[PDB]
Amino acid sequence: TFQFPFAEQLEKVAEQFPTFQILNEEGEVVNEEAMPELSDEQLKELMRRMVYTRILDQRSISLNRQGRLGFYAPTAGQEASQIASHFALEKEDFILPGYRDVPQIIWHGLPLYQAFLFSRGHFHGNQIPEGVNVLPPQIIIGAQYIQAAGVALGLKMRGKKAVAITYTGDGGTSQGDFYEGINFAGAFKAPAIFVVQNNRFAISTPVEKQTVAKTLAQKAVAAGIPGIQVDGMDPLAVYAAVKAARERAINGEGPTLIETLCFRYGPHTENEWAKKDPLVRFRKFLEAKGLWSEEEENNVIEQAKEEIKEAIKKADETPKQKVTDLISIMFEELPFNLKEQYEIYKEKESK
Amino acid sequence: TFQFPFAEQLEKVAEQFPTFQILNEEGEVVNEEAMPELSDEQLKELMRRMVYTRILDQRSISLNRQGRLGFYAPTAGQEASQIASHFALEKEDFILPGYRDVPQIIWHGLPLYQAFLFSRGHFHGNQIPEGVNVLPPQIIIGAQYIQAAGVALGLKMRGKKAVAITYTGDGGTSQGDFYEGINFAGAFKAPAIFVVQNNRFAISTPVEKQTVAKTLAQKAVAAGIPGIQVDGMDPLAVYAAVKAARERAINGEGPTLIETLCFRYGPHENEWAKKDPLVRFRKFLEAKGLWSEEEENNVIEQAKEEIKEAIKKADETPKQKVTDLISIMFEELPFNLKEQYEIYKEKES
Amino acid sequence: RVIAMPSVRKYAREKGVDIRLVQGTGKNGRVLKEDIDAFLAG
Amino acid sequence: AQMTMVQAITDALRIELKNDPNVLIFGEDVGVNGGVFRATEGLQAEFGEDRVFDTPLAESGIGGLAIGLALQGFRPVPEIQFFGFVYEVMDSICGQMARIRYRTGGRYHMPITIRSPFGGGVHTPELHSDSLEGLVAQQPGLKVVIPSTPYDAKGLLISAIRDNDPVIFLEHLKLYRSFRQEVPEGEYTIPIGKADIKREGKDITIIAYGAMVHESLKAAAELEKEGISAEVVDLRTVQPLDIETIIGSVEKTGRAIVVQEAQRQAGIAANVVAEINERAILSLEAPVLRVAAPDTVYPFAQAESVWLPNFKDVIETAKKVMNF
Amino acid sequence: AQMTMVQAITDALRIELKNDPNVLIFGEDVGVNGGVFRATEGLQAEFGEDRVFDTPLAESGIGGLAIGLALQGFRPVPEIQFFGFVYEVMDSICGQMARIRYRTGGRYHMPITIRSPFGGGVHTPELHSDSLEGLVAQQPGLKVVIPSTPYDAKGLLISAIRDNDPVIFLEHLKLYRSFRQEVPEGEYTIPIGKADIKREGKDITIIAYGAMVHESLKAAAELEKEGISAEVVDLRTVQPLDIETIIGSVEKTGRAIVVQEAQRQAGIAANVVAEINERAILSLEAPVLRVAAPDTVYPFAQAESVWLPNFKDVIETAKKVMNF
Ligand SMILES: Cc1ncc(Cc2csc(CCOP(=O)(O)OP(=O)(O)O)c2C)c(N)n1
Ligand SMILES: Cc1ncc(Cc2csc(CCOP(=O)(O)OP(=O)(O)O)c2C)c(N)n1
Ligand SMILES: [K+]
Ligand SMILES: [K+]
Ligand SMILES: [Mg+2]
Ligand SMILES: [Mg+2]
Ligand SMILES: [Mg+2]
Repeated sequence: TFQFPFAEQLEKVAEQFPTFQILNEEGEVVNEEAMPELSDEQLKELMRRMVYTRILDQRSISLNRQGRLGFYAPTAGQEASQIASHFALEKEDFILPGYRDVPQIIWHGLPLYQAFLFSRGHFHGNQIPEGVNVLPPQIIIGAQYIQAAGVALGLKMRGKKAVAITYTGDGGTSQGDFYEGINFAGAFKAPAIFVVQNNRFAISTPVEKQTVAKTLAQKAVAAGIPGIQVDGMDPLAVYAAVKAARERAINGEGPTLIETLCFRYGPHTENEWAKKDPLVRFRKFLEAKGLWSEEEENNVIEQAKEEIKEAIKKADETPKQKVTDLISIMFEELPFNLKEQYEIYKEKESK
Repeated sequence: TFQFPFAEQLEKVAEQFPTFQILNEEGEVVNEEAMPELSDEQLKELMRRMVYTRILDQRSISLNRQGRLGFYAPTAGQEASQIASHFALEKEDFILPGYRDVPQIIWHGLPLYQAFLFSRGHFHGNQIPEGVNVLPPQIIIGAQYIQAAGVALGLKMRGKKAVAITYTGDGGTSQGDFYEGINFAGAFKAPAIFVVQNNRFAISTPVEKQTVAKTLAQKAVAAGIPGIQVDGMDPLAVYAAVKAARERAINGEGPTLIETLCFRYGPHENEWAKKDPLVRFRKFLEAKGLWSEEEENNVIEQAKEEIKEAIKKADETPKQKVTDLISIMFEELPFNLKEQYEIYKEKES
Repeated sequence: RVIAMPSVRKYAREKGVDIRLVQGTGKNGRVLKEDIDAFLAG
Repeated sequence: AQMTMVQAITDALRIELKNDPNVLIFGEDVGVNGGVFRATEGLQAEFGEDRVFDTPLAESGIGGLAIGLALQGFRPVPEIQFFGFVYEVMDSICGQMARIRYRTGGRYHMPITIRSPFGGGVHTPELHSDSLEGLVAQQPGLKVVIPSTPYDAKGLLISAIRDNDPVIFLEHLKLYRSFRQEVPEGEYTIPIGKADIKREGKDITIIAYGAMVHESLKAAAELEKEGISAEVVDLRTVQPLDIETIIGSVEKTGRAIVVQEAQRQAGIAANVVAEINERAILSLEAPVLRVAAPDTVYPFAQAESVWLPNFKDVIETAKKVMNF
Repeated sequence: AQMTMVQAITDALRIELKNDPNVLIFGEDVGVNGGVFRATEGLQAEFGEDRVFDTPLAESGIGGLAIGLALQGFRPVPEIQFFGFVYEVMDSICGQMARIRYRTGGRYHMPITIRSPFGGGVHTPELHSDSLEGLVAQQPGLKVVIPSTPYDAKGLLISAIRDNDPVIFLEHLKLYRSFRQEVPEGEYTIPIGKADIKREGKDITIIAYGAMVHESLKAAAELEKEGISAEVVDLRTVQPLDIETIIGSVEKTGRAIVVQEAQRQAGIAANVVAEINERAILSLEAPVLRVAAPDTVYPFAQAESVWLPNFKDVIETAKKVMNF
């Protein structure tokens, strides 16, 4: 009987997606040529933001326990994946986050207190400031992908030299909307950057249960677009990968899929990885360059705590929602039924 | 700034999906290594079935024109992709066909007259005989894929050495159920054969507007499963690909995605008339002295005739009544139907 | 006991005519809004 | 100009394409092909591939595209080949676009008009003619519109496209070319959420939408031959319901029946009934009865004529009401 | 044995898994984790990974997996983590399984039970608590069950699971473990399509389901203190409706109201009203009014309190009908 080279195909294709890295666990450069071009001040800001995001997760988990915060998905451990990738964007770029990507939209311009309002479940939390190109975190896993393709086609259509960046997890790569989103962008050669943050888990489900594909970035192959696997714990690798994808995109060459290998330090909503932490390797990196110091890190840490405390206060001073408010933001021109109901509640709200 | 080898990437993956071909347009064996082990009699039955199908298509279009048939999606040109593949299956295999895959389920056991009732829109046309493992043609593009993954896992769990085979077109690959189907089948290492018949068009949309992927077979990479691109116009290559997939599958290794490259003869000057599957295979068999114009015409007369009695059995089938439609909604009718049933039982009398 | 449309019943109630005291000259003994006007009249 | 309903739909799109550069038409086979029913015929030729284009075969992606495009300032007018396929894109419609304005508290909005054919009486295959308006009518944030004439299709579609929130535009197959009617050239609008009296009457109110309006007009003419004057009200917008028009008629007639092609457990007939019962129960001389299809899956093509409600069913139900 | 609805749930599943080897339970995180709400806790440990397993994250695929497995003689009891995610699998349920027996004229069938939690009052994030029973109540080929007590839950689920046609079992988040009740050990059943009178009354009939049942009971208690005796009917199956029990209570009270958690334009309150209007209009002293949520997208967490209907709203509406 005849036999096809099925095992070779699986290996050969996967081989096309080796893990791209620049900084290893000890903060040692290992990919000199890939080294992105960033100034000392830029590298310091990148560290500042990652340290700041860590404290935000630490505080958020805390406030969520005190009941001062509602829904919240931890982000500790994904700083490089979330922050470094955002550091590659321009203000003109449009971001479509997932329920766990509040940090990205925060650094893109969304006030911290509205991010907290988002957690509490209040409409003002999603009234993104005009000019800040983001959408509220998407709860339906996969929807942000097909929507991203649209945003991108939209930017291309208006000739803007910007991109649309969206995120999802490892489990999200099993969704139909995940596939349709990258296939459309590719089919329309739209400026989109699709990121997949692989933390090896989907709530209690290990990524092995999601698919048998050796890698996640190879899924881009189904859309015929480029894919890249990067060390999700590496700031420089992520910055560079996203930067290359943005570059490719603004020059009209299409979208790109990027898979980041990382790990969140739990929970949903091990001391081994403790050394693979992004803050650790980046700290060593900057210190050997005389670019970082405890004084600086303690400054940012306190700075984060102060602003977090103030933001949680503003969220508290936001007027409680009323049904009339909810009815009014349903349409531009309220339909008959809502006009009727608006009076019913306006009355009920009188006393 | 340095650059990622994106170009090299697309060229590399492409190289993993060359077109599998056993016979050329002139009917010459160009790949004797992968030559499928088929007996003379088997080879003839395959030619007969392909010819039979071309006739069924031609007669189906005419009968549709005369209004003696309703909904109908042409098959002319896809005989090798449809029949040869079906030929590699066993009675025990379950087929989840598309709207155009009526041929496949006919040869798997579905009486021709029911296939015609299906076209006209009669529930009896979908009352598949027991034992015959097929589902009525699926109209919702892609739905048959995720269902195929469920069917495959079922066989796996029952321990059966059978597979689940399903088909969709090029357009269908853009659907989400298409992807989810092959991914589920993959994540469960289920015995499923996924076939993508690429005739370069989805109604008026050419495959180029569907995706920028160079092959449709490479989409398998997203599921982490093997993909094969075959010459959908070569009966032997299609058979060899499916036979290979059935084997990988019943041996607990999982599913395979198969892309056949073919073309439709019109509805749903030119070229491809030389690529017609019946041409090369005919030359192939004639060179081996296994086919005569006489035999072919016997098959044709046998076809036209069986088609007539089938359209006659369809005509003689009793008209549908509302009470029937209701009776088949549930095992035990709910109140609203028990009620409506009486209402219409009275009208009907 | 029953039978009368709501228009009848709420007409009966307004006029204070206990609907159970009015017979009804409508189908199957339905109390019509004219059977109440005839209950008040006579 | 005397137009068919599909001709008026096209004219309206053409008008919007010319009137607003942001309008975009896209979907399966709507571009070069001009649509499976010729609804987008010539639109691409006149405005270009950037304004009227084809998409990959996937409804969900089409919906996601429209949402994205709307976030970038466009006025998306996507198409779903047959509404039986709405299932593939329920999230983008009901779970996303219909909620954007609300979700973003006004910061973002969705000027999206989704077009989709549906309807029985033309022997189409499975899931091609199902009446699913009942599903979308239940989602806050959407407006569902179903025209019955060339005049109404053109006016509402222009209104539908200009509206700045999601609108589902259901086009009945049997009504595409069934007849012609005089339609004003140039642009004009018909308000959404507004019905109209296709026939004035005094003995019974017959509420209907879609192909059922014609069937109701047919029953009305047969009824008039027996001295039963029926008033036929065309909803023209199934969500929101035009309460004033509907109630105003029942209060005048005292009797009413709601007619739909959809199955009894579907469609929007039950909503109409509860609203009448709620606002004019005191004017009823008989229960508000409904004319709908059996509660089974949409019929196999050959069973259509014995399953689908027609004028004969309406007359009978109207008589049941008269003789109550 | 004092059980919480969630425990009663788990027990019904345990019982079926043991009494029928064809029963399979799968979905996102329902195995080793025991489900996000412990509904399937310890089930995989007792029956194996071959019977209670996890699946990739794709609701559509889950649906197809259920359909397929069914074609192979299994009795699939898949889970959709939150009913708000039903949009991804709308075709498998409404376009597929609900139609298999009819589509194949009985040659095949779908003994599938889809479990899914919903409901407000627990501050869940977006699209978790949406009441969408209204969408599936409209698809011929399905039966939708919504229990409000541990006792009802277990008996209906065993029935649900045993039924040979697709059943949708919706589980309210706020009723999971908000109270305990005496639930009989061992297997028993409650017929589907059967209502349940939780409180005998003579003045007005209050129909409700889900969390709204307990709110109707709490309101009945207050209404009594005020001289109004309310008969509270718990539908327990929103499709098909138990007409017999509904009209019987109505023919006796002469007054009624339907109470749901869904938006007025959604849910199934409108259908109940319609059924009453055509079967017992000659008994109604006043119109049947509905208690439902405003027609806006499900409320941001913080606004659940002022948005979700409660006993106070049932009280107020019961009175309005009482003084009509
Ligand atoms: C369409 C839909 N179905 C299920 C769910 C429920 C869910 C919310 S979060 C989650 C696991 C996601 O894991 P992933 O690896 O993708 O991302 P991450 O948490 O960063 O590791 C599920 C299943 C939602 N929200 N939407
Ligand atoms: C979910 C859905 N969306 C659209 C359609 C409508 C349709 C019926 S056939 C067809 C083109 C399919 O082209 P493909 O190349 O895949 O197959 P083939 O006929 O051999 O060329 C479409 C879009 C249906 N049925 N379901
Ligand atoms: K609109
Ligand atoms: K069941
Ligand atoms: Mg993950
Ligand atoms: Mg094709
Ligand atoms: Mg989906």
